[PDB]
Amino acid sequence: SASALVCLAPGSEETEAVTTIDLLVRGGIKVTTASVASDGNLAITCSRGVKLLADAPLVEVADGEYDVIVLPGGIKGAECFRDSTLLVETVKQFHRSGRIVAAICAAPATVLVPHDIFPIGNMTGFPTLKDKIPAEQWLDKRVVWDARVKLLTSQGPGTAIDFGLKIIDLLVGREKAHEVASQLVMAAGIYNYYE
Amino acid sequence: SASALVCLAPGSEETEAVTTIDLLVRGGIKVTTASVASDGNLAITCSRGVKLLADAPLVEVADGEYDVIVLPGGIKGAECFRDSTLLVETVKQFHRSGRIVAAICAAPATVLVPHDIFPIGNMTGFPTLKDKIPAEQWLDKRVVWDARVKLLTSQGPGTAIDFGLKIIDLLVGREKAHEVASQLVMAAGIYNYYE
Repeated sequence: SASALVCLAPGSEETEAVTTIDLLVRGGIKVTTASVASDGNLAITCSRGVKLLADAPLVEVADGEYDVIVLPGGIKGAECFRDSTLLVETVKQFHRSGRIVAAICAAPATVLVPHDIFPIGNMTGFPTLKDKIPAEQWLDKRVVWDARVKLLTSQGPGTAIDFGLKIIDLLVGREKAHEVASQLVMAAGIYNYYE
Repeated sequence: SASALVCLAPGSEETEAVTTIDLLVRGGIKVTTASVASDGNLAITCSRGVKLLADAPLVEVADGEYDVIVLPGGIKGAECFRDSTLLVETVKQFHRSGRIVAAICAAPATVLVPHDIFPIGNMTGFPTLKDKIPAEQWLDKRVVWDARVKLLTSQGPGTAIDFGLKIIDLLVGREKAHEVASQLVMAAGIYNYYE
């Protein structure tokens, strides 16, 4: 019954987007993928050339009942998100209606900071873009959850599993996050939610 | 100047396939994705519902000049590979011609073992299918590289980074594998090709 809206744009980082979708589905979360900044076109070419077909254009699903909106990274994809008025207003509406905003890699510095969507929360993002995140908000951690503003952020392609597991934890509970983690053959170092 | 053929089928594990493609492209390797769908369809629905567009049907690219053939997992996609005469003949020709076969998760047990393509050689795969790999060949390692038979295997969605990095090491070398590893924000328990 939990559901997630995953946004995709030309140039989105395909490992970040796809790993997240896969884990959410494994956790029993219903995923809808939406194309952004493509004028309705569902075929999206990602940052390293992987071509994905989205379920719908964002304009058709932005008003749906979702529990979380996910913004993948990739520099060019995040620039498309930043420059889409519909995307920015949808993110603002998710936050004001008490839902979770989840963003990884380039998306925090490129989308959230320029639009002053989260003037107070803690956030992380891709390390070489650290200087784009106000110093008092930056944390250098694989995943950052700020419950005050319901903002989940993470750093890069190699933290996509950490990112997806924390969404599962927040929406359907720690037991399910551990169940999914136990299917993956995760690296040592990544939290598996057993404790 | 290295190149890779990545095979896709209905039910392929999308995190394994996409993470591998992404890392190979970051490493400067040319990637062609080939559909093994029996009717030649290029719009592949993966195991958790992600829709990927392959570049070409396998019959149009199987005789290409590729250094490695990559078989992603996912139990239903691997069954498709197993039951495709062209796929199996192509894997055999890659091996007989001195090239690398790389397989992850369900693909070793489902594709390579029933067809007796590697009667000698160490291999791993998804741990719940360990009993389908002859005991004298099984190792429980994240990645297994047997240079005697040029067989690269790996275990699951969570070892896809380890898998793609080793393909880079073999095709382009340790220096490029470290360069790519350094971009990812990888977890501690994945080898990073630095000493």
